[PDB]
Formats: sequence, C-alpha cells, structure tokens
Amino acid sequence: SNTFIPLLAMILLSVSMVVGLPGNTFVVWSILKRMRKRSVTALMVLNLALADLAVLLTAPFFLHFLTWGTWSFGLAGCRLCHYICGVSMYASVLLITAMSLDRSLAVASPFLSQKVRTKTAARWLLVGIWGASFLLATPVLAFRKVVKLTNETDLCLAVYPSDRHKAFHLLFEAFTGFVVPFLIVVASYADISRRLRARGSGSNIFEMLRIDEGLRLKIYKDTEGYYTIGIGHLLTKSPSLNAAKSELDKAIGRNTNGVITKDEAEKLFNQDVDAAVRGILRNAKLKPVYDSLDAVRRAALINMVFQMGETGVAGFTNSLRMLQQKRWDEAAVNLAKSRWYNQTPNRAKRVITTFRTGTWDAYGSGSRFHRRRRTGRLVVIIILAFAAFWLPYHVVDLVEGSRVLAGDQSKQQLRNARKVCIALAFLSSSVNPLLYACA
Ligand SMILES: CC(C)(c1ccc(O)cc1)c1ccc(OCc2cccc(COc3ccc(C(=N)N)cc3)c2)cc1
Repeated sequence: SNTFIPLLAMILLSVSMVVGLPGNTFVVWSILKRMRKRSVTALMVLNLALADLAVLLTAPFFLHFLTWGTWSFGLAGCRLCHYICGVSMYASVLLITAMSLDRSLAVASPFLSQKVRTKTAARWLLVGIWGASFLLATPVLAFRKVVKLTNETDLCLAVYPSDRHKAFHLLFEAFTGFVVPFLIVVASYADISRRLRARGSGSNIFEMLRIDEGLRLKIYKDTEGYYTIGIGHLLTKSPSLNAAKSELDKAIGRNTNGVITKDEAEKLFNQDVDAAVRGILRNAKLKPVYDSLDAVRRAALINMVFQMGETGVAGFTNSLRMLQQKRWDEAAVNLAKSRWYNQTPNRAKRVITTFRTGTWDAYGSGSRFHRRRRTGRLVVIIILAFAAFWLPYHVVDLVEGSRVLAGDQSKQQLRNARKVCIALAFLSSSVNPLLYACA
C-alpha cells in the first residue's frame, strides 16, 4: 500500500489539471473579454474562479515532486507553493462566506440590498477579502522550509519548532479556514430556510392576502383613519403626508413620490409577515398551535393575526386548541358563532374553509404557482462541492492538534491518510467549471 497512495494522488492532481486548467481559464476569460457590465455575481465567480486557477498552476510542481522523489525548487519553491495554496483556500472560502452571507440579506430585506450591493462596494470588498486572505496564510511561509534528508533526497514539509507550535497552527487553519465559515454559512443559510417557512412556499400566501386585505399601490387611509400602503403595511403613527410619504421612501430606498410596484408591495408584505410571525412565535398562547399547523393552515393564523392582532386572536382559545389537536370540524363549526364571523363573513367563510380542508381550494385555482428559488440555488451547490472536498483535509488538522496534546506507529496512518485528503482537495478548484457546464 506504499505505492497506491502516490498513485491516487497523482491522478487526481492530473485530472484537476486536465479539467481545472481549461475550464477556469475559459470561465475567467469570458467574464473579462466578452462582457461590458460585469455583474457582482460575475465578480465573485471571477475571483473565485481566478484564485482557483492559481492553485492549479502549482500542480505541475507537486506532481514532479511526487515522482522525482525530492524537492527541486529551493527554499523559495516550497516556501511559495504552500503560500499560494494557502492563500486560495483562505480567499476561496471567504468569497463563499460572502456569497452565502449575502443571499441571506436578499431575503431578510431586499430593499437594503439595492443600497448595499453596489459594484463599487463589492469590488472594494474583494480587496478586503484578498488582503485579509494574503495575511492569514502568512504563517505557512514561516513554518514550511526544505530540509536535506539524504545526500540525494531533500524533502520539504512544515518544520514546527515544538509540538505546541504545530498544534495551534494546525487548529488555527481549521477554525479560520473552515470552521468559522462553516458556522457562518450555516447560520445565514439556515436562517433563510427557517424564514421561508413563515413566508410560505411560492407566492401562495400573498395572493391569498390580496383577495382579503385588499391590494392598493398608493398611500391611503386605513379603516381607523391612518396612513397605510399595500396590504395593510402601516407606514407611521403620524398625521402628516410628507412625514408618511418620506417614511415610506426610507423603507424602499427610492423616491416613490407615493407609488410602489407590484413587487415592492409584495416584498414589503413579507416584512409584514416576517415580523408578524415572531410575534406569534414569541406569544404565550398561539405559539404551540402554530407549530402543529401544516404549511397550508398556517397562513390563516397569519391571516387572523393580520386581521385582529395576536392579542385579539389569542381570545379564541377553544377554537385555538381544537386546531392544535388536529380536529378541524369542531373548530370550523365553533368559529361560525364569532362576531368576527358576523362583522366580516366573506373573509371568515373562506379562512375557516382553509382550516377544515387544508387546501387553497376556497381561494383560487392555478394563479399562484411560482419558482421562488433564485440563481442562489446554483450558489448553494458550489459551497457543498467545496465543503465535501475540504472537510476530509480539515478533520485531520482538527484531529492532529487534538491528539498532539495526549500521545508514533498508531498515528503513522495520518500522514498517509492526510496525503489523499490533502490531494482530494485539489479537485475543488476544478469543480466550478463543471457546475457551470451542468446546464
Ligand atoms: C499530494 C502531494 C503532491 C504529496 C506530496 C508528497 C507525498 O509523499 C504525498 C503527496 C502534496 C504535497 C504537499 C501539499 O501541500 C500543499 C496543499 C495541501 C492541501 C491543500 C492545498 C491547496 O489546495 C487547494 C487550495 C485552494 C483551492 C481553491 N478552490 N481555490 C483548491 C485546492 C495545498 C499538497 C499535496
């Protein structure tokens, strides 16, 4: 088994050359030669597919070192190749953090993105990522030097003066390289999938509310004589129009002069359910029942809460728990005697109908189907191919530093096992062009 690990590491590094060199050289080409307005999503890809190219430029050296038997490029060679390799890991993973940290701001509030996602404020970030990536790989050029092993064989690897030195740096490139990003991209990218559960899949929750609360695209006066716009979005508790009108422009970022788009009315409505669902989940009485209700019957809890406020809908306890206990017919007929049913029966006869049937049958037929998922669905695979390629390597870094404080011959497998994990990761630089050729 002494011969097959070098055999495995020399094909992957060569298939990464035959696939990663041409693809990245093309991907980096189009974004420069054949484009006028380079989108922000075309710069992330650019630098990410630009950095991935530099790592592969060092591959012909490790392959030579893999077969020749000794290093051949002097202190600079092995001081450099690891620095170039160490900077792409850092640059690549931070770009993937930013890309993933951003698709959580495009759903948290899509009106701030227009005022924050500026090509001038994206380019002036890349330098930051690059600069803050050029620095975090600096220990690798201080600790990796060539040592003459035999008259005819000088090997190169990290020379750590003490094992405490080795430990922390092996841990240091794990938290910062992977664990800090893996934790960040898990908070942001799971906040989203936990945000949409309130917002409901597709636009289905919106059109339901349009029929009910009325869709108006200009500032008007509410039922109680107060300024609102859209589906009940309260602009301000204030009398003045210019105060009310200006208050809106702050939350949209553009000079509306009193008018918003069908889109702007919908995004703004999501903030009206996003913030109306925390009130539910932070409410003593309607949190438990809501958690039990399926995706369909949830929007109607969001509907009544939109209607009368949580403090008000919290009153129908006996009709509340009957839902929680999954008995609809005894909650459908029980809600029939409320003043809410009497004062407004066109919207009560259908909200209640969505409970006992658990479908959108009472509201519409075939005008709600959308593909809410955006191009970030592609952005969510280039992080997984990345994570699946870089976890094998880092667990060893994580296990060496951990097991270098207590306890050779049992650990003689790690470097033999690290060799492939370290060499497997040479394919992540060659994974974007196939994902772009996935279509
Ligand atoms: C496998 C080989 C040739 C060897 C040699 C002697 C032997 O007996 C057995 C094996 C070897 C030697 C040294 C070595 O250290 C460099 C290294 C180690 C892990 C990782 C990277 C960067 O990878 C990246 C960085 C960034 C990206 C990116 N997406 N932008 C992709 C891949 C560099 C690596 C391999």
